[PDB]
Amino acid sequence: SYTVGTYLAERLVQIGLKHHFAVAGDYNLVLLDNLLLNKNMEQVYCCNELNCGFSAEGYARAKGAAAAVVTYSVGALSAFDAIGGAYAENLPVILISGAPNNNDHAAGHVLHHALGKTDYHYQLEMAKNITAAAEAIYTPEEAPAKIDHVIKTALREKKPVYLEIACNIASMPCAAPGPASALFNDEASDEASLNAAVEETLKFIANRDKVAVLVGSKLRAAGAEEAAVKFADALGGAVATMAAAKSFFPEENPHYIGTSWGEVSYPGVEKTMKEADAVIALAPVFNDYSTTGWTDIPDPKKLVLAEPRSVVVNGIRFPSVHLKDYLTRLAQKVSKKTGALDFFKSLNAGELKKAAPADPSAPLVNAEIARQVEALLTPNTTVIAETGDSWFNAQRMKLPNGARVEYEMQWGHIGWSVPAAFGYAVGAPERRNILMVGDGSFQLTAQEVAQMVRLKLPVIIFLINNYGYTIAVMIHDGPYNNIKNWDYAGLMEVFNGNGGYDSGAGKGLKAKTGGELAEAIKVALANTDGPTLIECFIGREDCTEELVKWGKRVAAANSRKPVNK
Amino acid sequence: SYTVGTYLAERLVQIGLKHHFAVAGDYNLVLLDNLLLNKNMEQVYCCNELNCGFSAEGYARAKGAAAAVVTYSVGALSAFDAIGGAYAENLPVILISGAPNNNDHAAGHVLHHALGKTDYHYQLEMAKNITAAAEAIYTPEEAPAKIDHVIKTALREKKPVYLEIACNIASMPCAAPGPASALFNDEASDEASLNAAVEETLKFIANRDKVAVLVGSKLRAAGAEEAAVKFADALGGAVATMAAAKSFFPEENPHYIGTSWGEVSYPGVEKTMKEADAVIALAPVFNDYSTTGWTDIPDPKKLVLAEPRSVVVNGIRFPSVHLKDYLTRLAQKVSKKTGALDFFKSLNAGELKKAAPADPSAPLVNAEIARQVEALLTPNTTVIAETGDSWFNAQRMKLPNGARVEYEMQWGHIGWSVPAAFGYAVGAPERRNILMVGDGSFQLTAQEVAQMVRLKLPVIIFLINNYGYTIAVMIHDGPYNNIKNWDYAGLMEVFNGNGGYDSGAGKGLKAKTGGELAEAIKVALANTDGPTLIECFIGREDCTEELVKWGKRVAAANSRKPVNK
Amino acid sequence: SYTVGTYLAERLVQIGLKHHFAVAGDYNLVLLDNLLLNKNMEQVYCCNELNCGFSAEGYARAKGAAAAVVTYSVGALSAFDAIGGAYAENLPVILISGAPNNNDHAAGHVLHHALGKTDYHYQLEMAKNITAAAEAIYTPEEAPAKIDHVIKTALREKKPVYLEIACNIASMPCAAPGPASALFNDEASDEASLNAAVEETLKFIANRDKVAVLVGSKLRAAGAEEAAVKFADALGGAVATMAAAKSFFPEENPHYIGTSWGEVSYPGVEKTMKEADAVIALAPVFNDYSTTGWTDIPDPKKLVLAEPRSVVVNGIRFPSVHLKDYLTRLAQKVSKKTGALDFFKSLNAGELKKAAPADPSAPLVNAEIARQVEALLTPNTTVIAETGDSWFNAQRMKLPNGARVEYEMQWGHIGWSVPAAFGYAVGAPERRNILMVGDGSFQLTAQEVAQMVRLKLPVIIFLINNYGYTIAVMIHDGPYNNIKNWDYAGLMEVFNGNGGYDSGAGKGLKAKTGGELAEAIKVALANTDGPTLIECFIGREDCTEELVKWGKRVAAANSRKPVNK
Ligand SMILES: Cc1ncc(C[n+]2csc(CCOP(=O)(O)OP(=O)(O)O)c2C)c(N)n1
Ligand SMILES: Cc1ncc(C[n+]2csc(CCOP(=O)(O)OP(=O)(O)O)c2C)c(N)n1
Ligand SMILES: Cc1ncc(C[n+]2csc(CCOP(=O)(O)OP(=O)(O)O)c2C)c(N)n1
Ligand SMILES: [Mg+2]
Ligand SMILES: [Mg+2]
Ligand SMILES: [Mg+2]
Ligand code: NI
Repeated sequence: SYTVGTYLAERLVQIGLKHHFAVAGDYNLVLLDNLLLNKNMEQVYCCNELNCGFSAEGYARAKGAAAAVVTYSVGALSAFDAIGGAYAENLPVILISGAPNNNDHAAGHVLHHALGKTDYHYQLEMAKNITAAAEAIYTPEEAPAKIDHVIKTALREKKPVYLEIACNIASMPCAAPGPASALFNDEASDEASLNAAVEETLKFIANRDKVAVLVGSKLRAAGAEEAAVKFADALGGAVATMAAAKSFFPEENPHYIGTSWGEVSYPGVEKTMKEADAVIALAPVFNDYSTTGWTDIPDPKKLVLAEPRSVVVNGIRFPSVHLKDYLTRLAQKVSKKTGALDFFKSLNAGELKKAAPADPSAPLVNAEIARQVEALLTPNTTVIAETGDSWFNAQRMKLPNGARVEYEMQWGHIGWSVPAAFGYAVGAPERRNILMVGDGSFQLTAQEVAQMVRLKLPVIIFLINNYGYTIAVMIHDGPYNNIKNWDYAGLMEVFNGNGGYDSGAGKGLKAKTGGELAEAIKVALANTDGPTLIECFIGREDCTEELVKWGKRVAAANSRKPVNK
Repeated sequence: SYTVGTYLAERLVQIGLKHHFAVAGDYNLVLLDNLLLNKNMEQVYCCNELNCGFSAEGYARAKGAAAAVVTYSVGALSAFDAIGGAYAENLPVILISGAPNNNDHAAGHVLHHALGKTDYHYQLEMAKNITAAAEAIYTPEEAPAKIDHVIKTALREKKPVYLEIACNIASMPCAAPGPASALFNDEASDEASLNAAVEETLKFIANRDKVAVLVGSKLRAAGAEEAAVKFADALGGAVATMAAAKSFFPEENPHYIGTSWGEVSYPGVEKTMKEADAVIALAPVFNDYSTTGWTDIPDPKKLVLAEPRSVVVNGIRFPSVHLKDYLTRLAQKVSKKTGALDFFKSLNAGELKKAAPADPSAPLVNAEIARQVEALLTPNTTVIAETGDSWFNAQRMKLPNGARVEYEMQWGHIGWSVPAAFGYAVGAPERRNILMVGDGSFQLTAQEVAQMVRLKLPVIIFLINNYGYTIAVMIHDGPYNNIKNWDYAGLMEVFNGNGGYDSGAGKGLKAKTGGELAEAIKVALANTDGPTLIECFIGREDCTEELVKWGKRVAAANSRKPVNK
Repeated sequence: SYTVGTYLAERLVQIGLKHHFAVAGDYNLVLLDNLLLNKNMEQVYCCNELNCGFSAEGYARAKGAAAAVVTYSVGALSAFDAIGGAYAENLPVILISGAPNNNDHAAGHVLHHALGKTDYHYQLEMAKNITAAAEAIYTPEEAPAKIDHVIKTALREKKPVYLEIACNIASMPCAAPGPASALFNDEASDEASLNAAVEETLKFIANRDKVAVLVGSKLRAAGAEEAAVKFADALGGAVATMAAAKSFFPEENPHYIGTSWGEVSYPGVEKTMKEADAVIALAPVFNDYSTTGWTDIPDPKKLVLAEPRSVVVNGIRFPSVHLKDYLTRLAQKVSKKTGALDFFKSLNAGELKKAAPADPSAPLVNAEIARQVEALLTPNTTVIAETGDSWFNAQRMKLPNGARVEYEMQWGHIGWSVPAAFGYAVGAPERRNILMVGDGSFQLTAQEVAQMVRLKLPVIIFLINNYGYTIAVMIHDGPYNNIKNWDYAGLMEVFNGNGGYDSGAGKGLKAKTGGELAEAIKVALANTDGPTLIECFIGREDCTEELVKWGKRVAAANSRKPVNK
């Protein structure tokens, strides 16, 4: 039969989870015990609750959904930062929090781990601000509906949700869960709306032969990646990805012209976007970063805006239309509109200029690092790129079909990448998992590398030691951009603890030249029993020219003076 | 003149801050530039925002107030956890957050670091649940009043507060601040009430010779420690401390009888408390941990409750009576009530039983560690004691007058002790600052030690490596109590980074015998240029006797089934 | 083309509104101008915002949805009470509030009608607590998505929603709305779940022969009234209505046995429910009133709980199964379960005892009022029954098929009935609309009768003048149950204002005997050009027997002492 804990466990298993992440606390131990009863799913422990949140976030990037289990108050509050991130990056992370004994409610009881008042709903009220659904379970009878509600909502909305469970009811009997299919049940497109949206689009591009497609960072959340490819092949138009949509469209496809990102776009892309008479944006996010300081905004008179669940085209809004249906039907009706792609080719702007192989003995530079990492890409590779110049190194890489890049470009939490890489590697252990992270970001969440060691995850970490917050240096410089330098390579043996209670097979290596990097990479690819950190030493001013151009824009936008109102 | 930024800086300097803590972000960079302009204060940088909040918390325990500065969303949300802790521990920490350009407001703008919607009041709305005041500054004209409001509230209520500042107004001119005294202005005790409360207190104990005094954990926040010593000397009664009130009363005062903590009370203290005719609780916090699972609750018909700003005595409640004034006035009128103390001493229940110095060559045991640590205790010494068995090692120690213990027993966030020690040492560098932390807790926030090395703080760290969450093992045991063991001593040289971009003078030593421990403690004292981590190895089962007894009652309280209603 | 305002009006028209209700204020004037441009809809003006909210609520009962427009703060806050009522009664009311000029945002601007602070999100934040969706529109670009989102949520959830619109963008251009069918697009039942829930129900009642069906008060919201009689006819079991579900099932269907309401159930009904071995609860709301002070809770070991969007049966919970689809499939496969119906008939409990026609010249008594009112009931009739003895008067009436009763038994706001009857009459002017209201309730919202006069609505108002709050006198008597008597009949000539600026055709009559009432009812049916209020005079202690029995049990529940720990 079922308890509150094993009901939740079963639902998690039904939406496809093979792992859930947890930090033990006295308010969730019984719950953890009940989750553990389901041998179809593994309990993975993290160091702190922030890393736990980002671990699940990364896991959801690999498997589509995730779960994090923390304790009441002291656990959940730091996790909220990760949950906020999951929301911003449209990932269904289910955050489960232990909660006080339900006898301690409306009793006038001060409780440990809480604020010192007799109020026990402040955590729920906080969570409401950063989740698609949030529920507290204080009795077993209400458990099944609340669990089903939040899990259904997360999958439908592609947003994180919140659950708290009284510690003394986690083992209480409750109803059994029905079929898994009920959890994914969602409304189909309104047929009439779907047909009118497609027809309006054909009317719009009837005498606009220069059609460009702009791939956006919500395309995976809409499950519309495959459909985008059918539509593009049918259209024969020019296809560019927004920066945060890297790898959301096959780069070996003949219609792909590269990255669209204002003045830091691939060669010929900015001109082509300007020359197109119609722009079809598939699930874009336009914010201050993606529009390069509000300098690159799509011409509203040319824009066909196709969101996950609605289309605006030809001055008409069509709610209740799923992007994948709209793309699939459109791909069946559309004729060739090659004008944009023909214009792009007529530019002869050439491929992205990339640096030649560096002299192996010469001092290591950022370009030489990017070159060697790119050479590691395969159809089975995933690169995790941290906020920082790593954003731009990654954007410059040509991806073979199948290879993935993971960005956190809406939330932008430095340190996200380390736990996110951990969780991703747990979720997709069969892939070659590469983490590109700067020294500054790495310090926020570095202990999660020890969990990589613990689970023998062969993550390859390229640690860019440029000695400071360089991306911040290119926005606005000051003494707050300086940090304490670590011996990052030596940190691996610390996490191994060889000679201690347990063991580890992680390796840490330093690279000061192109030759030393190449040797380290060879060692990394041979390490199958643990992660390999490659500490790369480069100058502080040595970064992509993209970062410098983009940095000026961002700084000017942020700092622009108030307008009288 | 003054700007929004330099206005804030001046107010912080006026309330006695000599440092503030910060994590740079593109929404607070200009704010940070302005704070720097005031050289009467130093800007201290932290690894992540959680740590930064706890550093401010620790700093507040040393200086009486503190400030932390983070960036919007990604910074603030994780720091909320520390702020909640400051609320629970009655510490005026001022959290200042950068916020979006004020032109981005109601403009329909999606921004980096936000949830992907177009509204920016969720952070503030969350903040309101865990602060005594929360204000957003969107224009220069509003800044002074809002800054003054939150700071006055923080100091008066002894609670943390929240301020956010639009990033494009930090350098905007505003009014100059007035005299610092205005920030400490607080109401006096209502004279009529003060007198009535004291009189009612005299009537209540007129025929109750066995009066016992219970020192609670809000005593310092009430600024009433000195007045308690005066009242006690006048009463000549028996004085015991609650667990969290350790060092809030002089332990070599002839009226001090030890710790009152249910069945884990000092010898005879429990009997003396149950034998008393009248218990005078000074600023007590009665939660589930402090009452040992609701087993040791004060007798309601013996209790005089003297909270920080009110007194309940003899069935009458007297608001607007400051604890400090109450005790001082009471000290002038009270007569001798020695019965409880007389009863205590007759019991012949000897002093706390401590083990004799172990064989310096034999394997290290918990008792021995606590022995040498106690021998380091000095009137100049502060012990920061982490959640876990460190709580009880510290509770068992006799403190010379002047010696301080710092507990986070209401919030009980593990990992707190590391950044807290950092911030405390920054705020009290002349003191001998000792940190007693478990291996499990250390892993959550270990990177902040790197900041101890950076500022050359001679903190002495006793890391108790028993390989896991032993305290949780004594509440409810499971696989979630196990962790990845590190080489913690080796971590120090990683943080030093000698041979890298910079240097550090921290030391990492291992201690496995009572003898190895003794030599390490010598090396640690000899190290004045940085922190010293002493990794002590002991078994998992090797904990204090108190932890086990106490843990069972706590586990029982948390697990008790519901009652029909 | 469309403005923010005309976009809203078209969507309201599309979901089936022929009227919207409004109160003018300087923050919604231009919005009201834009709504008026759509001729397919009339704009109806109310006295105050509370009544305007309750008129929309009534309208929604008649037409399935409604909209109310009010001004910022002073209008909205009062209307929030009505909106909470719509949430409680599962009625999709759309509350649209004017809001400040969008230039006044984050400008440090104090505005009339607001709290005197400089921030303007408190009204939204409040609204979130009592709606299924709540959006603020500050720019014309975001309007269509937000308007579409709140309306679709309201229709899907059957709950009220909230919209505010900046007063200076109501005339601003925006996209055009797509096809109306988009707004009703909902998910279908999960086929595997639907079939599994059908089977589990069949297995559960395999040898549970005495099957009873309990019609609950959310059956209309679930759109499942028709599917309920299909199921009922197939099963051949006994069907009882919960008090609040009166008229949600055909009372001359051969399976109907009457009201199930504890010790005030119809004769035989209570014994039938106890005797049954299976109870099929259809969309029930079990609260303290419907369970008669928790004295009548359905046996959990025999309950099939079929909610609007889920089913719990045989220990298994089936989300994603619509009640309509569930009952329809069930009717196709279920076999005869007559046992409970056989049991009911064998009881020979007889019909509900009803008084014979009194002597016309004798003093009026409650039963005679209910008799004559019952005699007016027709297939074209709707009774609006106010909180108080009217509840039980209406509950006792036999309804011809077609006749409806409207209750507000979840929210229970006295005074609801007057505005509610107004909106209902506006939305169903063809029907015989009868309002049964106590003198106590009438005084709260009496002015809305003047609007009945204004639109010439032939509402028949029975005003039970027993001089006070009789229902509360039976709960717990005190001086707070006495009121100031009015001349309720003469109030009609006041609202007519004949001889003034306009005219009115309302009539007010007094009835002190059975015959006087008979005579007044005839002139009421004659009056086609306006409402007719009949002021009936009865004693304070002259109420239904059910009221006292029910009242005692309710007062017991609410006053019961607290539980220990
Ligand atoms: C939690 C959090 N705190 C602060 C920031 C602000 N921030 C953005 S980039 C950055 C610097 C990143 O440093 P590093 O990892 O060294 O990147 P790189 O030097 O390669 O640019 C900072 C502090 C953030 N994005 N998230
Ligand atoms: C953030 C947070 N997560 C979980 C807990 C619950 N908790 C209390 S003590 C503890 C174990 C502490 O481990 P350690 O530092 O090794 O203490 P020791 O084993 O010496 O008792 C945990 C997980 C907590 N207090 N705070
Ligand atoms: C706004 C509001 N205030 C108070 C109540 C509580 N209440 C319930 S019944 C009642 C008295 C109703 O008086 P009346 O309409 O004369 O009913 P009757 O005497 O006919 O039973 C009151 C005050 C309520 N339901 N709603
Ligand atoms: Mg860096
Ligand atoms: Mg431990
Ligand atoms: Mg009455
Ligand atoms: Ni605003």
